[PDB]
Amino acid sequence: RSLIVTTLLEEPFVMFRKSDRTLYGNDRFEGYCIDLLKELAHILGFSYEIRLVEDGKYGAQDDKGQWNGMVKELIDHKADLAVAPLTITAVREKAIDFSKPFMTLGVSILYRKGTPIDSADDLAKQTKIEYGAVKDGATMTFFKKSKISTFEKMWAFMSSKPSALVKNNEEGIQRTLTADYALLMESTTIEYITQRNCNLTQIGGLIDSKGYGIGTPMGSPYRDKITIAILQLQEEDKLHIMKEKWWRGSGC
Amino acid sequence: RSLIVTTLLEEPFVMFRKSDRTLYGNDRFEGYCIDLLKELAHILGFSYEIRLVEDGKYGAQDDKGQWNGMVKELIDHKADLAVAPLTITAVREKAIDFSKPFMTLGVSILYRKGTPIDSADDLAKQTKIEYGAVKDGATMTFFKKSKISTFEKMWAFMSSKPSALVKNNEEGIQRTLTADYALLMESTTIEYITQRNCNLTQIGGLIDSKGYGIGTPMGSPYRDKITIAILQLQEEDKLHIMKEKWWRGSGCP
Ligand SMILES: C=C(C)[C@H]1CN[C@H](C(=O)O)[C@H]1CC(=O)O
Ligand SMILES: C=C(C)[C@H]1CN[C@H](C(=O)O)[C@H]1CC(=O)O
Ligand SMILES: [Cl-]
Ligand SMILES: [Cl-]
Ligand SMILES: [Cl-]
Ligand SMILES: [Cl-]
Ligand SMILES: [Zn+2]
Ligand SMILES: [Zn+2]
Ligand SMILES: [Zn+2]
Ligand SMILES: [Zn+2]
Ligand SMILES: [Zn+2]
Ligand SMILES: [Zn+2]
Ligand SMILES: [Zn+2]
Ligand SMILES: [Zn+2]
Ligand SMILES: [Zn+2]
Ligand SMILES: [Zn+2]
Repeated sequence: RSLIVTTLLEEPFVMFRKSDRTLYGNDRFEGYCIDLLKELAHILGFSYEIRLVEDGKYGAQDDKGQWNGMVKELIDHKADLAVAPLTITAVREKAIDFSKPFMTLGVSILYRKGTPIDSADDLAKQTKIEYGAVKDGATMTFFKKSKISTFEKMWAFMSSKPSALVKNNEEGIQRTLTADYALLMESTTIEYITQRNCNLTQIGGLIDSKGYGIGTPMGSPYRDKITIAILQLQEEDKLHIMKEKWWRGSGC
Repeated sequence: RSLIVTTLLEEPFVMFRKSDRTLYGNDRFEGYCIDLLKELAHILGFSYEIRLVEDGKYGAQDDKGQWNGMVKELIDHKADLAVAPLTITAVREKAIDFSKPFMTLGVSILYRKGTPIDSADDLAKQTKIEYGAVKDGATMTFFKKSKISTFEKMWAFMSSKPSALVKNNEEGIQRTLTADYALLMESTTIEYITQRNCNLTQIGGLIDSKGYGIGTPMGSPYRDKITIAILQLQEEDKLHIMKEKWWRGSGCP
């Protein structure tokens, strides 16, 4: 029957479609994840209703070990699928069932062009340029629990200045534009921003290796079917075209 | 009880360990996948027995849909785990339960250095340079089902001369060394070969994006446990160090 699909707004994955008419239901949304959900609903033959997550969060754990965001929706069996740039992490995989990744990525640095910073070590060995990440995101949680010396130096920097942690990508991008601040952001979002903001660039390569997956409740019968469908999309280059359609900007 | 682990020999993943004593059991084997297998047993707390797959094949389907190799071992519940460079494909994922990939890779070209070839289009636009892939492998299945014009053209060439398809990576490497032949090989194996034979090189980038996974029987309780352990190993850069250990060589200039 109809699956409840939890998600949230994040360019270019899930966005509100601009129109002169008032949009209702699933017609309100467009983006990479919306196209991916349409492909899956057709290959697997199911209908769905898209519902934005109320708190607008992806999924993090509090002091009592309770989750929030889309991860909490899947745990409480209030949603059947989560289509969003939801990073596959070991701690999240213990709570929900991730499909195999439909997109691979890694953490990198976003900062303005013309800067003596070339790697992550350059940001760690100085203080004039502030840096941070989205609070309670997969990138921040990666640095908080990391044991590599270079990243803990960064975590000490982020944990000392609470301002360094931004609320969302929008605040992080604007602070990179207005102040001497470099945002630790996932590589796929960097590609999107740089082709559209011709003053921002990527600094260094990818420091780690992660992927975006589609969340399901633990034990869901759709997880493996979606995984097989995602793999079929990969082998026929459908995800390559799907990304190129949503990542190309007005050039620089 | 001890989990049966099926595998096969493939450098540098699974190799015979050299020793002055005659080795028995799991002590006979070493390599990337053996190190990965030891870490998983340490994190998940299980014992295991390594058994080389008898037919020496990874896993392919015939016309009737019947499997062979390690994939057949997991289907028939004759092995509990499959630790090897087993490429995650949709057709294989329909038969067994893959863990999430511990290594990402793609299809590229292995060929001699002195050639004005730069991309897959250069191989398609000629016929004197023979090319192919391992028969019944994941790379061959990629070209057979491709709809991109360049990749369809190469598959027609491979289907024309059945000799072009080699039996294994060794025969394909040896043919690349002895003849005017370019082997379509997975990128991880190319990195290993190029650092040791300074006449072979990688041509162009990655044609697709796939990963090596650990196979389990359909419905196995260890699949998600192994996935979580692999994700934990990934977040600590342990798989990166593990690769650099077995992927080093001399380093051709
Ligand atoms: C945009 C946000 C807050 C999300 C997107 N993927 C990560 C996640 O799924 O947690 C977050 C970014 C990051 O942590 O670098
Ligand atoms: C070494 C061999 C024959 C294996 C390794 N992974 C692929 C597989 O799992 O099918 C094969 C290589 C290839 O297809 O080019
Ligand atoms: Cl929007
Ligand atoms: Cl999985
Ligand atoms: Cl502060
Ligand atoms: Cl050997
Ligand atoms: Zn339809
Ligand atoms: Zn339920
Ligand atoms: Zn393509
Ligand atoms: Zn393209
Ligand atoms: Zn260990
Ligand atoms: Zn330990
Ligand atoms: Zn059985
Ligand atoms: Zn069994
Ligand atoms: Zn690394
Ligand atoms: Zn390194």
